[PDB]
Amino acid sequence: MNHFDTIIIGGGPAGMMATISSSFYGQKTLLLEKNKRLGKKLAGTGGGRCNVTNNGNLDDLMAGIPGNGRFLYSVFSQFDNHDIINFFTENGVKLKVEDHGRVFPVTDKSRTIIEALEKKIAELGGTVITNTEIVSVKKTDELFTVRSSDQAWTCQKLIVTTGGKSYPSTGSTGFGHDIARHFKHTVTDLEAAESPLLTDFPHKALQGISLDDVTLSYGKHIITHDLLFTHFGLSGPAALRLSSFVKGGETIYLDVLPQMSQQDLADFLEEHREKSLKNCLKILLPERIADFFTQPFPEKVKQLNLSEKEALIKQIKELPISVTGKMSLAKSFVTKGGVSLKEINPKTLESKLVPGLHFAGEVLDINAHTGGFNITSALCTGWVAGSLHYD
Ligand SMILES: Cc1cc2nc3c(=O)[nH]c(=O)nc-3n(C[C@H](O)[C@H](O)[C@H](O)COP(=O)(O)OP(=O)(O)OC[C@H]3O[C@@H](n4cnc5c(N)ncnc54)[C@H](O)[C@@H]3O)c2cc1C
Repeated sequence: MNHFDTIIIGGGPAGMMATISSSFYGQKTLLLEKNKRLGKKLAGTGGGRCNVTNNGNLDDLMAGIPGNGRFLYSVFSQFDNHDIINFFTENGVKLKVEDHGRVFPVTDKSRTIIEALEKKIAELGGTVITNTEIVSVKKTDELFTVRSSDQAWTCQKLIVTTGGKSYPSTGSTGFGHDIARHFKHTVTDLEAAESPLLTDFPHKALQGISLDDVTLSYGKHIITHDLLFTHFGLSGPAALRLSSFVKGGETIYLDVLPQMSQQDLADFLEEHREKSLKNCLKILLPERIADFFTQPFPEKVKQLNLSEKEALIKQIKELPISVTGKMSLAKSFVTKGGVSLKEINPKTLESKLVPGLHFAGEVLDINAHTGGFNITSALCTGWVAGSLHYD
């Protein structure tokens, strides 16, 4: 029997969640996935630990989804980040919160998240067929026909959850945009968002250092968040966020101690005048950062003259960094752009052009910061798309 009430294409978080709600509402539901495994992209989020959502309040959630977050009022009125947390804990998955509201499985293993979702799908009678690339979708009368190279499936309701365009090696290569265009939907310009930065800097001096809530400035863009020094440049939220405003050739500025004024730092130094400059700074900064700034100066605080102190303080508060480029769309964490939201019903995620056609997840023209916000949108829009609505 190749006929289902609801067919979902793409088994990332949107598709898995859509399969669960579709089954929960009593639809006979089929999830088709290109890869052998579900949630291949999802599994690599949060350094492989799976940043499944964010525990913030409404203000935090909206701030975390700056690419059309407003569209989600109705979705979030039906299923939100607290429902995601509840769902996992109610199915015996223990969750924890880390910095900036980031939620993870306590196990620190993505398979904990993915297996719980599969288990729920099975328990609700959903069917999943993996290792099956869908290559065609068409609608005739009131039936969608979904085809691989090899087989055909039909349904009354189709949900497209095939992702965006970044990290195409995980399986997100744009098929959902093709389906959209086939049904005469507008797909907006697609472009990199949340892109690690390439810099011209001595990377080995600092690589692997993470800094908490430091400030990166370029023009009027001042971003305060965590920063990661990498072998090629900068990553972590502060760099990812600023990457929306730089593309190469710019000088950006780093303030490693945003909570201390230049005067506070001058007082700190005066109160530690008998000390080694590098050692006394360890209470404020990681040792490798203290090494970087203090290397060319005299060893003890009191051995610095006034010029040296002022020079050092300005370096700590305003380090110039030369940005040479940013990762391509393929090498970025999020796709900015997707199916035009004007053509989508925000309450149901149904196409305004073709009845029974739905989109959820990053295939839509919604983009968010890393830290759980894209996964939240995908899970929540998935849930809602899979739900039935009565009136
Ligand atoms: C390295 C990295 C780190 C990230 N970290 C974070 C983070 O910390 N917080 C956060 O919120 N977001 C993060 N993201 C983004 C987040 O992972 C995605 O936005 C989210 O997974 C989108 O979910 P989705 O279900 O819309 O699409 P995806 O998870 O991309 O799933 C789409 C699925 O559709 C399948 N598919 C595509 N075409 C076909 C076809 N023709 N037939 C069958 N199946 C198909 C694909 O194989 C894929 O499994 C990160 C992304 C990357 C790449």
